[PDB]
Amino acid sequence: ETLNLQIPSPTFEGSTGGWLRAAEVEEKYAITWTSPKEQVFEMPTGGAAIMRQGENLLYLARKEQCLALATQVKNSFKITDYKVYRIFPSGEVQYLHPKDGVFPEKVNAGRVGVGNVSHSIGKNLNPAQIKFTSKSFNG
Amino acid sequence: MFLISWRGYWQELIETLVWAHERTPLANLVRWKDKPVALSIVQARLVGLIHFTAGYIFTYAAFVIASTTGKFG
Amino acid sequence: KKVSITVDRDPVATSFEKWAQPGHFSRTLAKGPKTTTWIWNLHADVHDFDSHTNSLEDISRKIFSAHFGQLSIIFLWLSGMYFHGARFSNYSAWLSNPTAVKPSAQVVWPIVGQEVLNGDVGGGFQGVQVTSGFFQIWRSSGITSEVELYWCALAGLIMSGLMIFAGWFHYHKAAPKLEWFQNAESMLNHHLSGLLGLGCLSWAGHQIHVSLPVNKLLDAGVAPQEIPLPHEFLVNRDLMAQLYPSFSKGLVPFFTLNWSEYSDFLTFKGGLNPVTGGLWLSDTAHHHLALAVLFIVAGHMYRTNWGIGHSMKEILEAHKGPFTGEGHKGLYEILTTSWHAQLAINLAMLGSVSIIVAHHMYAMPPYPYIATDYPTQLSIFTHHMWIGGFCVCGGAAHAGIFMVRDYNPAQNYNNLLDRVIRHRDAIISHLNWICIFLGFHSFGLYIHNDTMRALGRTQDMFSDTAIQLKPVFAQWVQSIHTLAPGNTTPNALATASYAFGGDVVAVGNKVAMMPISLGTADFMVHHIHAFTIHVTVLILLKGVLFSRNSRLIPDKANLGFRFPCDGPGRGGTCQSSAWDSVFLGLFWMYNCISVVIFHFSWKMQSDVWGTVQSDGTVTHITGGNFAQSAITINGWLRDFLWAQASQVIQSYGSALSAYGLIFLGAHFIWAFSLMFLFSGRGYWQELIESIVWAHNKLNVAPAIQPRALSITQGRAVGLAHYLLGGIGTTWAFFLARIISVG
Amino acid sequence: MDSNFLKYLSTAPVLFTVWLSFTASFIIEANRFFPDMLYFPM
Amino acid sequence: SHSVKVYDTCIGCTQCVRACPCDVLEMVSWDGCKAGQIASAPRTEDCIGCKRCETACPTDFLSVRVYLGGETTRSMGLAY
Amino acid sequence: SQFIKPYNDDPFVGNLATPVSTSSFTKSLLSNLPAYRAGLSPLLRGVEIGLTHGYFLVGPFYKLGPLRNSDVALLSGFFSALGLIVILVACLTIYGVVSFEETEAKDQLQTAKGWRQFTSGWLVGSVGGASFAYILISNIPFLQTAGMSML
Amino acid sequence: LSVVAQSKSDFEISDGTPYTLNVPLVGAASFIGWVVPTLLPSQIALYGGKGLSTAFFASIGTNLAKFPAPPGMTDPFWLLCFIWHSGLFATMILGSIGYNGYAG
Amino acid sequence: VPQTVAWSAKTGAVMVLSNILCIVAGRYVIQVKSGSFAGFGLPELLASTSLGHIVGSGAILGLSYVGVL
Ligand code: CLA
Ligand code: CLA
Ligand code: CLA
Ligand code: CLA
Ligand code: CLA
Ligand SMILES: CC1=CCCC(C)(C)[C@H]1/C=C/C(C)=C/C=C/C(C)=C/C=C/C=C(C)/C=C/C=C(C)/C=C/C1=C(C)CCCC1(C)C
Ligand SMILES: CC1=C(C/C=C(\C)CCC[C@H](C)CCC[C@H](C)CCCC(C)C)C(=O)c2ccccc2C1=O
Ligand SMILES: CC1=C(C/C=C(\C)CCC[C@H](C)CCC[C@H](C)CCCC(C)C)C(=O)c2ccccc2C1=O
Ligand code: SF4
Repeated sequence: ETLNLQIPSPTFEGSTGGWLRAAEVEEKYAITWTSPKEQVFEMPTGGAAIMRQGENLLYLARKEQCLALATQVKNSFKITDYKVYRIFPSGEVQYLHPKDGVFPEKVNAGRVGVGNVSHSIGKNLNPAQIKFTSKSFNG
Repeated sequence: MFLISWRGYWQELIETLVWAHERTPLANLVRWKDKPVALSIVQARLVGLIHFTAGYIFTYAAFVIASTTGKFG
Repeated sequence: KKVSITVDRDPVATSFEKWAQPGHFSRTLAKGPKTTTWIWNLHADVHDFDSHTNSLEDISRKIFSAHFGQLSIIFLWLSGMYFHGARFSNYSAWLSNPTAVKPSAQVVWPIVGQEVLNGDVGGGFQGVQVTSGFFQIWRSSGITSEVELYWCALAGLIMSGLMIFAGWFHYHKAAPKLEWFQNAESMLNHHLSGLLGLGCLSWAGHQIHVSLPVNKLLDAGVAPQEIPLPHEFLVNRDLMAQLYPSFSKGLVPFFTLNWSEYSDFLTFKGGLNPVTGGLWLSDTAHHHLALAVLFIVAGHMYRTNWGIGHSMKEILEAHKGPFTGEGHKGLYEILTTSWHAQLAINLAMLGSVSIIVAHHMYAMPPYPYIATDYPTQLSIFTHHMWIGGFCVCGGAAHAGIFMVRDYNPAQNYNNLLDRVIRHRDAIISHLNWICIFLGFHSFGLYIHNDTMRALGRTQDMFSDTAIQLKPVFAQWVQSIHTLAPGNTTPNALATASYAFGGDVVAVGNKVAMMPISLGTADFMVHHIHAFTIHVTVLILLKGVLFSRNSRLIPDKANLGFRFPCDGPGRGGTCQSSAWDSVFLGLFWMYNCISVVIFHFSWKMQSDVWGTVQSDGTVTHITGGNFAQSAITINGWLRDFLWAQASQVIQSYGSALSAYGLIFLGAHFIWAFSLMFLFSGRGYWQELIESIVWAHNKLNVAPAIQPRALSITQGRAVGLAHYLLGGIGTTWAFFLARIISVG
Repeated sequence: MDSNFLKYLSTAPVLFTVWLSFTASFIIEANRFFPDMLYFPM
Repeated sequence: SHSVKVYDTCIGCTQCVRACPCDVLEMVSWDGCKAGQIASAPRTEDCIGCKRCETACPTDFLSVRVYLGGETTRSMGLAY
Repeated sequence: SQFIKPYNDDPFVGNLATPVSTSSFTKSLLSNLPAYRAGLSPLLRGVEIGLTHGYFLVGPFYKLGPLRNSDVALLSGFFSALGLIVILVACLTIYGVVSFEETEAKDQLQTAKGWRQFTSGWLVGSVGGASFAYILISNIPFLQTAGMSML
Repeated sequence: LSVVAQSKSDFEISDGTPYTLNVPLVGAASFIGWVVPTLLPSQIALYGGKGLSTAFFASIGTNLAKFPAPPGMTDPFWLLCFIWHSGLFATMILGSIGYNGYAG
Repeated sequence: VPQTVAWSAKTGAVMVLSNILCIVAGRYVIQVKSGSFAGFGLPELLASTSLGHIVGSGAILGLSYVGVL
């Protein structure tokens, strides 16, 4: 499951759009995927890179940069074998996406609903009733 | 400037300046405690309104006092 | 023979059916309106051909026929300028007395008291004074009568009909295939050799056989109706020899290479004609002939159908060094498959050429009696500076559309585009620093001077009297150009322009041209120019370079060229598109060109234009106040805007009352624009809800549901009315001022 | 006359331009024959 | 962080989940609607506040509602 | 041959290895500057940086200040340099107070004690360099003009 | 002279790429290849009967005689200096391109 | 004004020389087409003679300028 750090990266000539000091002191994100070919893609941070046949690995500063590349590869090259990780400066690696092996738009058992409100949006509480009270406006 | 130009432009400028500070020798020894960001949407509306209003007041005050003093009538 | 003509016959049927179906060209709009946004969406995207069609062939066909339609409009416009000169003008009176009669080719009808605009322009005529310089063009052409202006108007009408026919024919009857349009070598060969070279050559023939004899007779003092008709110069060589004796030898000196025989009419005089204050037409004839040879030679460079010539792709692919990766590889494919990339280049070039035209025409006045018609000189400078600034911003607009749409990284691996995008942070950070440094050290000098002058410390100012900022490099270049005749241009007789130094040229007791000296004020306003040009480049370059993705929005290319925002998140991403940098950069273009035309207007009135008097001294229009008053902002406010707005604001009840009204009308429109620029759509949609309620109450609600304009359209309406009001106010101020005093 | 060309002349911008040009034209004609009507003459 | 709510008017069209650029939303099982599924927001610490989910939603007033709240490095979209 | 490569072998860091950034000449200059030179205590780094900055600060104040045409121009220029020095030392001290946690390490610039040492050295060297510039300009008529004494 | 033609120094044009700047050969060859054609005389008031290199060198000596005083705005020194160094830099650029790149 | 000369056999000489020069030199340099009897056709002849009248006209005018004639 865990990120094999030794995976070769896509060939790239470098750019100024990559990650900065906050990546090595706050968090960095990684994306891995399998390619059937040695083909050109566009980096979220800049110009063009070439993905190597087999397994690829990138490091990006934002999670959204990892997911923007993931949508681009899925539509352009029909690759869905992408895994997104969060990596902390302690060395600890956090698997992120897809979170339980199944993509979020496909249903899965054992997913518990978070954020679900039992009434429609117009049935919320007016601000005055919950003033100087800790009670939430969602009913 | 605060009322016509909006946030997305300025945030992309500030990101090029953050890069330049981090890459410039003898200057990257000095670090911000707070990450430089563009002003918020509401804050920029307020900053432009304050500048507009202050310019309105100062211009008219100079005219109404100086024209009356200079003319005396 | 791979360069060949290939045509589809009868592609599109000439039918009125799609005229009756507005929105037929796109799948979204063709199903009809449901909200008022559809109406705006109909006009906004209509000439965006590559958003309706996928195929490059149909796009190319639509563009070719739309270019014929534009040519038809230009020919009709030219025909109307010639017809109004023939029928409603005092051109004949102007030819007899140029330095007294004021050109006028527009007469108003008497309806609501508006016939006050038919002022006394002179020559027994009443009309609106015109400042386009057509009279001087016609006199340089050798027109000399209204009848020939009627024939020119008819020639324009015939050409206009031929262009609108050709656009119809080449879209509906005979439309070329894509492989015809993708012939860049053939097109360049014909447009350099054929369009430019033959055009220059044919004009040189007209100047030698028609313009030069008629204008020599006019400047000798012969009356216009006493001058022989232009074809008697063509047939009787004896009269042409009497004017210029080299014509006695004919074309034998041309073919035997004994070209110094033709020095009567092919000169290199330089300077100005003393009689008219214009360029020597013998110089312009030699100039056009020299250009024609160079353009025709240039036209033989590229390879078309016989093995001689260059491959443009090979030239581009060979230029690559150690800093730049694969080099210019892949640029040929871009520039023959993307119309937007070509329009980006050609708009930047057309705008640059229009700014060069603006500079070169006041400094080396080409037409007879145009240098002392000061309303025309101010008008044609201001007009070509505005056309230049607009076209330059459209080059960055279509560079952004190229990057968002036509750019594909697979064909652009490690070439020059890929490398620019991969160090765009270094480019924009260094440009940003230059714009900050140059705003501090240009405009802060003005703020320093306002503060010192206000404090009573005139010795602490940046001025000629006090601390001096001297434009030593420009003064030195002026020295070189004044020393050039007989030295580094040995066969020149005079300087290229008297602006660099030399004599005062006076025509009709008015200065044509005289040296434009540079001091501390000139140093300061030139660095103001460098600052405003730099930041305008930064806004447009930042828009083109970050059009596809940023650190802010990693997938900006999927949203397109023109989107309003990507939501209030990430702190707020309002105005993040490439379109919004064109939107913001047209304001800075407006700022730049406004200071350029103000600098020109004040400097020419203060130090160049005026009346020569006894003892050879010259009294200028504003009496040389530029040097000591263009160094503070208060000087520009008082001695330029306030002092020279006297003529526009006192114009009521005269023939210039139209400028007085347009001054106020444009002040109004400008202010009205800030309603659209400072406001947001959500307020106006909620206000429209209550107005819709009042219509619902009376059962008169429309079936096309009213909407507030989109976020992008709100920005576009604000920018359009801002540009109209600001430029219109300057137009009214400039024209009333210079018609009254110049 | 062709019904599709008449349907084009029935489109909103054409009718708007024709109707207000006609409107403008009879205001212009009324102020030509009867100018400076500051008041209803009575 | 931003607070994202899903109200029971959700028809289970999955459009918000496909539109979300930061993987905040996912589909869970629910018998309330015909589609048998409702959106859920388990990962709101990653919400940047783009409101692309709200744009995608087809119910009359949005079943998904984003309430912009406290800002973080994640919700500011800062790569520095 | 290519002169632009990924920074420190890493293609995904936000920098490039360009001749200005990483040539031998650049690395020699950067490695030998007092901020980065090896074997220097932070106080000595402060002294060398201060001597340099204090020395050039005197000149613009003296030549272009309000009292430049007076005979107290050099006095006013030195004292103006001193005022700027005191304000900048206040800026350095407050940066140190808010940017570094208190730890025993004192031989690096980016530590609390190392920053306090650098600030101490920078103030001493800066006043020293300004004083040296004052002495040189006071005594040598070439420096009082722009070299204009020779003409 | 940050690196000569011989493989002696370790000067790397960038992080990891060693590149021999041929500062002696390029400077010498570009100087001679620019100065020798420029010896062509011309009876123009700027040149005064000399070539551009020789009139330039003459104007260096003339202004060095009046050592503290700078040459004036109308003095031929500035125009000679500009054109000379313009063509010299162009010939160094083209020479460095030709020698480093084509290597023969 | 630079001094040009009426046509003489020396002018003819310069024209002929430049013309032959451009034939031979063009024959080698041209990249798309028995030293002159392989692949020599009318467009190559017409191009080399067009460059011949260009080089020849420049040579005639320059040699007339300097006094060589
Ligand atoms: C192309 C540029 C151009 C411009 C800007 C002008 C401008 C002018 N001309 Mg000139 N003119 C031109 C070309 C031009 N002309 C040409 C090419 C000719 C030669 C044929 C003339 C011949 C000419 C004459 C003979 C006269 C003018 C006059 C005038 C003035 C008043 C025109 C007017 O109010 O009539 C308005 C006339 C109307 C019939 C009103 C028509 C309004 C309609 C409704 C416009 C609608 C367009 C339509 C809806 C488009 C869509 C088509 C449809 C199928 C939907 C005005 C200054 C007059 C003048 O100077 O008097 C002193 C005058 O008498 N012009
Ligand atoms: C000698 C050949 C020749 C000439 C003169 C032109 C001229 C022109 N082309 Mg080009 N073109 C050529 C060959 C030529 N083309 C070839 C071979 C191709 C195929 C590769 C193209 C493909 C091409 C495209 C795809 C487009 C053009 C366009 C244009 C117009 C540019 C806009 C402009 O400045 O017009 C204004 C200037 C003028 C001088 C107007 C002149 C109008 C006529 C047509 C000029 C020639 C008349 C005739 C030869 C003169 C007879 C003289 C006689 C009285 C003695 C201009 C008319 C553009 C355009 O606007 O299309 C309409 C455009 O989009 N051309
Ligand atoms: C040769 C010139 C040229 C050409 C062919 C094009 C062509 C195009 N441009 Mg480009 N552009 C140009 C110049 C040009 N532009 C210049 C000079 C600028 C700088 C301002 C731009 C800025 C620009 C932007 C920012 C955009 C385009 C877009 C487009 C496309 C859509 C056009 C459309 O449907 O508009 C329809 C036309 C209109 C709606 C006309 C209304 C425009 C103004 C408000 C009316 C004019 C006012 C009038 C002159 C004065 C009124 C008088 C007053 C007193 C009453 C098309 C590919 C758009 C696009 O998305 O393409 C992909 C787009 O967003 N262009
Ligand atoms: C008078 C109005 C005004 C002013 C001063 C500015 C100022 C600026 N704009 Mg803005 N702008 C304006 C109107 C204005 N804009 C409008 C109306 C728009 C609408 C479209 C924009 C849109 C816009 C964009 C899109 C861009 C700018 C940019 C810039 C900067 C240019 C760089 C520069 O000159 O730095 C130097 C600063 C100045 C010249 C400001 C005046 C400072 C003087 C010297 C006095 C300083 C006093 C001093 C600090 C006092 C200290 C003590 C005090 C604190 C007590 C600068 C911050 C660009 C930018 O940021 O790039 C760098 C940029 O991209 N502006
Ligand atoms: C100004 C002097 C000059 C010029 C014009 C050239 C030109 C050329 N050299 Mg040479 N070279 C020079 C100085 C110069 N070199 C010196 C000083 C050295 C020694 C250090 C060399 C050593 C050298 C070698 C070892 C080789 C060349 C080669 C070449 C050719 C192609 C490669 C190149 O440099 O592209 C330059 C490309 C062009 C000049 C043509 C492009 C046309 C544009 C308009 C360029 C103009 C640039 C500039 C404005 C011209 C300035 C001229 C003058 C006023 C200074 C080209 C003919 C190579 C070759 O092909 O072998 C023969 C090769 O192997 N050169
Ligand atoms: C030239 C050049 C050419 C090529 C390009 C280039 C590199 C950009 C450019 C360089 C330009 C630049 C940037 C040149 C920069 C040059 C600079 C800034 C030189 C600074 C010198 C400082 C001195 C001499 C301080 C001396 C202090 C002393 C002796 C101490 C005295 C005191 C102490 C404490 C001890 C007690 C007594 C007192 C008197 C109190
Ligand atoms: C210029 C500009 C910026 C950039 C402006 C910034 C980053 C402000 C930075 C100014 C300096 C750093 C501090 C300002 C200091 C003031 C003189 C006042 C200081 C505080 C006093 C009240 C005490 C935006 O971020 C922005 C965002 C949204 C819409 C429009 C705009 C906009 O127009
Ligand atoms: C007034 C205003 C509106 C409302 C404006 C509307 C609904 C325009 C409707 C005006 C009428 C319906 C048409 C205007 C016609 C005029 C007579 C001029 C026509 C000009 C050409 C288009 C014909 C917005 O929608 C808006 C949106 C975003 C920022 C600012 C604003 C804003 O300021
Ligand atoms: S304000 Fe208007 S533009 Fe800025 S984000 Fe909210 S919606 Fe998009």
